[PDB]
Parts: sequence; structure tokens; C-alpha cells
Amino acid sequence: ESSFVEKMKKTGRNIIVFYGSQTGTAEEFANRLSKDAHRYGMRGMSADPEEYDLADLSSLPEIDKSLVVFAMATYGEGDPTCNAQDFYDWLQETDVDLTGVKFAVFGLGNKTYEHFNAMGKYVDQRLEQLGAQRIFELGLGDDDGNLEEDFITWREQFWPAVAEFFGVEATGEESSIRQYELVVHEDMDVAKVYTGEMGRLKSYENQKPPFDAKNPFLAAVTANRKLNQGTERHLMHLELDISDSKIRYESGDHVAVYPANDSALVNQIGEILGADLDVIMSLNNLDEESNKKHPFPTPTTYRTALTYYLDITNPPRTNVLYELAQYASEPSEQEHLHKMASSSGEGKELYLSWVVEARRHILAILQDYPSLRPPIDHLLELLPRLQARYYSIASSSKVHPNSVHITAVAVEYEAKSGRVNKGVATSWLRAKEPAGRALVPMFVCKSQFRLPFKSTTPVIMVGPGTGIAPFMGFIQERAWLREQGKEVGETLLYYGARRSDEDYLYREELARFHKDGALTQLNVAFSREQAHKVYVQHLLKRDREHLWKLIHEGGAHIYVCGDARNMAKDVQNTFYDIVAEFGPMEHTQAVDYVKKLMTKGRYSLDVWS
Ligand SMILES: Cc1cc2nc3c(=O)[nH]c(=O)nc-3n(C[C@H](O)[C@H](O)[C@H](O)COP(=O)(O)OP(=O)(O)OC[C@H]3O[C@@H](n4cnc5c(N)ncnc54)[C@H](O)[C@@H]3O)c2cc1C
Ligand SMILES: Cc1cc2nc3c(=O)[nH]c(=O)nc-3n(C[C@H](O)[C@H](O)[C@H](O)COP(=O)(O)O)c2cc1C
Repeated sequence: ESSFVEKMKKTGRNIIVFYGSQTGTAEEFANRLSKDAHRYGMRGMSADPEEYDLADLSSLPEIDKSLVVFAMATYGEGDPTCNAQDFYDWLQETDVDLTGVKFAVFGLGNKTYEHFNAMGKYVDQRLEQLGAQRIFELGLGDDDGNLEEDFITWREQFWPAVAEFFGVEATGEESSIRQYELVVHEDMDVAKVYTGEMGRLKSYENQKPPFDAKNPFLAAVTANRKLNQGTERHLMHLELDISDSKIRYESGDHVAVYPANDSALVNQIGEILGADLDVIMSLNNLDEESNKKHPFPTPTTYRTALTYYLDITNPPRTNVLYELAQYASEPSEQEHLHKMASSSGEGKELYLSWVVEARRHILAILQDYPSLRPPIDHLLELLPRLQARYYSIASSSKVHPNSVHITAVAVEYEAKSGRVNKGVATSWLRAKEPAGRALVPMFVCKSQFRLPFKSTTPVIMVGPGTGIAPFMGFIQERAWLREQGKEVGETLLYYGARRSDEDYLYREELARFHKDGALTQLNVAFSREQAHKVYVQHLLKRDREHLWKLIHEGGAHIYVCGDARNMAKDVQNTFYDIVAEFGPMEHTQAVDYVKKLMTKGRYSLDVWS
């Protein structure tokens, strides 16, 4: 029954939709597709592949008229989402015969990235190779345009093709309107109420391994200090105690945390809607046959839902604004909301500008449209789930097996909406003061940002500002290896900053590593000081000769990390120029050479946006 197949049989499901999602876009699509099954007299369920063994696809043919659908997002360099990692690894190893398996894939991607929808394309071609039968063309959603309409366009052709394949047709029955109904609990034991846990009730208090996305380990914050000298920004370094969790990690991996929305913002929303946030309740699916019993962990209070389970800071979706329109008592306001939710060009234009680019959130919409008074229960099923935030672990498990370090800048800005916005996780992390204990629900997500297999292999690290994070772990580890008597190749760091007196992160630590010979070269650039701005790509260019040697003769591995995609672009272009000059070779040939390094695993990236 731990098999998704047996799980399906239990509830008479013939359609299962797996989601490879990291920020919830794919998950929601899977939820919608699963729900769609019903409009055709069939039954589906959405599912997190991480919770199952996809090799069980082999038993799916046991279910008559069964179909498996995949909504998969592609991340850094074509890599899968954290929750789809095991499925991806398995697909590459397996040679199982999937004859009799019917599938369809909808990929979530973005054309501006080099590996557009790589995950979607991989899963679709791989399943066919294994012998499964494609029932509908691969969908290629592009978030650089309008992912929603791509999904809608695919979906509208998908269902008729599936209904036809399985012999059914639309029922054309009631639309439903709302997906959940409100059930208040006048009296209820405190023991039955969720207080912020993600998986099993009281799983936060009764910490029991193994710990992962659905069972986060509450790590104690043992250190939380200010890294920068300035006052205009707040860069911080934190250390999370993972002792006794059995959680394993390596330099280059990521640590995800489930934050808590600002208590004051939660209060405001409750107040503007005139509701008692301390009311305990449950939202139950109107359709008793749906597998999605509740929108989030219930029973729980409105306060807890808004604080731990819901996204109340990002721009509300167009469908949310459409639904909200019916609650605006003022015509002009109702109409404005519809125009913003519409597909017209003016409508899209307005939404893009006034909602998205101005970074307005659910509270702002509520204040901006005072005639808008929706019941809080209906609002909660319209809001998206609060997502975990990922950070590059800045420590080496070889040196800190029981502690995971984080390096991050606190997010705070004046939005064009005229309000000040606060990053959800960084504001929450910033307030976590060591010593009861300040606990951070977290889990580790493996990455492929790994130090070379052989210690002798040279290492080149490029990263500006906070992008230095994973490299503190790398340097910690390389230094450790030297102490252990190993033969370690050169270790070079090309770091960029604004000012050495504003934000020159880890000065002391780097100086010590360099003095010990752990850090072969320490190259630092400051971009904000006089018209003459120096960036990391300039540091690389000034060191063209030595870098070419390490790359062409030394077999060095390259690593780039930072929050700016254009930074990675400029760094990459700089390496193209170095290869072109020292090969020597034509630019076009230099490009191929660098990309080859990437496919050969010698040029890794970790860009956060
Ligand atoms: C694999 C991976 C690794 C990462 N590693 C790190 C790391 O080591 N360190 C680190 O600091 N971060 C890292 N990030 C970024 C991190 O996940 C968080 O997004 C970031 O810390 C802010 O989260 P928040 O919850 O505080 O902000 P949120 O509340 O989620 O807000 C962030 C959003 O606000 C908007 N925004 C921000 N500033 C502005 C502005 N001036 N104007 C308009 N809109 C704005 C953007 O749309 C942005 O997406 C990583 C991301 C990924 C995907
Ligand atoms: C750090 C990061 C890296 C990404 N890398 C790629 C990529 O290589 N290729 C691609 O097609 N889309 C890429 N995308 C776009 C996502 O696939 C797209 O935004 C998707 O919708 C996110 O879905 P989710 O919310 O279900 O994770 C990336 C997005 C982020 C945030």
C-alpha cells in the first residue's frame, strides 16, 4: 500500500499525476489535472514522486484504463526539482520494460535558460524508450511568456485526447464554484489541532527520523551574526544544529527551510476581513471522492494557516483576482478586478504593471479595494501554499558534520505599490536569536555542485557577494584534506563585492585559509567605488594565462555561484574569450569547448534566480 499503484486501487483511482515542483507551480497544475479527471467520469490523484518508488510504474498496467501524467519543472542547468531527484536518478539507471504503461508529460520551463524544459523532455523521451505509450504530446510551458495559458492550451487538447483514448466524455455537470466547505469546531482538544507542522500531527514536537521535505528536522540556531560592516543592508551568517538528526550533507548541497509569515501582517489580514483568527476549523473537499481532502493541514486555526501554510506575500494570481471580484460591492472596483484578471491585452498589461511589477500582495489588494469583503474561509482555499526557501550550505560536513551554515542577505525593499515589502524567510531567519531555543524546520536537498572526485584536481571558484556561500564549505573541506595528509590541487577564489568596508564577507576566515595555503589564490574585486568598477569576470581576465593552464593542462573544475544570471553570463563569456585567445581558436570553437567542459562535469553552476 506504500506503492502508489496499490494506493490508487484502494481509492479507485485510474489516473495519477506526479509533480516535480520546487516553488509549487507544477504542484498546482497536477492538482488541477487530477481534479479534471472527474469532469470525464474518471478519478485521479496528484502525487509527490519523492514519497513513492517510481519503479512501481511497472505495476500500473494492473489498473484498467490507467494513466500516469507528469508535471515537471526544470531547474539549474536542466536539473530536476529536489522532489524529483530520486525519480530522475532511477530513470537513468533503470532498463525496466514499461509496456502497457500510458503517459503524458507537461514540462514547466523558461526559454531564456539554456536547457529549456530539459526535465520535461527527458522524462517524456525516457518513458517511451522504456516501452511506455505516449497518449498525448509533451507540453512545453514557457514561464518567460505566459506559463498559465500554455498550461491551459495544453490542457484543453489533453482531456479530449484522453477521454477519446479511454472511451469517455465530459459529464457537463455542476461547476461546483468552491472546492472546500467550512467546518468550525466550537470545542476541540488542543491535541488534534495542527500548529504549523507540515506532515504528521505533532511531528514538530515529536521529532522522529528520517527527516525530509514532509518531515523537516527542527534545527536549533546556534549562531546568527551580522556579516557586513555597513547599515544599509543586512547580510547574515547562521549555524543550524542538526545533531542527532542523522541528516547527511556535503559541500555544495542546499538546505531548505519552512518559514513563518510576519505575525503583524497576518493580524492585519484578519482584521481587514473582520475575522477571529483564533477560530479552529477545517476546510473539507465538497467532493467526497477527491483525494485532496483539505487544502492544507487541518484542523488548525486561521492564524496558523496564514502563518505557516499560505503564501500571502507574492502577487496574487489572476484567477484569485477573478474569484475575488464577486465580493467587491462597488461596481468600479469589481470591474477593475475583472479587467486585471482578463486575457485582454489591456487586462494583461494592467496586471503585469499594477500587481506583479508593483509587487502588491493579498493584503494590499484588500486595502486598495475596500468594497472587497470575501469570507476568510473562501480566501484561504484561493491562496497558494507557502513554499520552502533554499540556501547554499556554507560549511563542509567533513568539518561540521552536525551543523549546517547559511549565508544570506535580508530581503527588504520599497515596492512600486508604495509599500515596504519584507522577504518571508530572511526576515524570519534574522529574528532567530540563539537562546527557549530558536528552531528552524529544515531538510537537505542534494545538488550536483560537488568538489572533484580526486583531491588533486584543481578548483576554480567564482562568486560575488553571497554567492561565496558554497565556497566557504569547499575551502573548509580542501583545507581539511590538506590537514589529513592528502594531496590537494590548487584552490582559487575569485570573489566580488561592493566595498571592503561595506560588505567584504568572511575576511578573517579567508585570510587564515590563504595564510595556511588552503586557499592558493584569493582574488577580490570591489564594484562600487569610483566610476572604475571591477567585477569577478575582470579578475578572471587578469588571470587568463594561469587559468588556461589549470583548465587545459591541469584539468581544473570550474564553479560559479551567485544570485545574478547576468553575472554567470558575463563569467561564461569571459571564459569563452580566454579559451579563444589561448587555444587559440575561433570564438565559435571556444564556445563549444566551454560547453563541453560543462557536459564533462568540469563547469558547474549554482545561480539562485
Ligand atoms: C538552489 C537555490 C539556492 C539559494 N541559495 C541562497 C543563499 O545561499 N543565500 C541567499 O541569500 N539566498 C539564496 N537563494 C535565494 C533564497 O532561496 C531566497 O529566495 C531569498 O533568501 C529570499 O527569500 P525570502 O523568503 O526572504 O523572500 P521572499 O519573501 O520570497 O521574496 C523574494 C522575492 O521578492 C522579490 N524582490 C526582492 N527584492 C526586490 C526588489 N528590490 N524589487 C522588487 N521585487 C524584489 C522577487 O520577486 C523575489 O523573488 C537560493 C535560491 C535557490 C533556488
Ligand atoms: C534557480 C532557477 C533555475 C531554473 N532553471 C531552468 C532551466 O534550466 N530551464 C528551464 O526551462 N526553466 C528553468 N527555470 C524555470 C522554472 O522551470 C519555471 O519557473 C517553473 O515554472 C518553476 O516551477 P515550480 O514552481 O513547480 O518549481 C528555473 C527557475 C529557477 C527559479
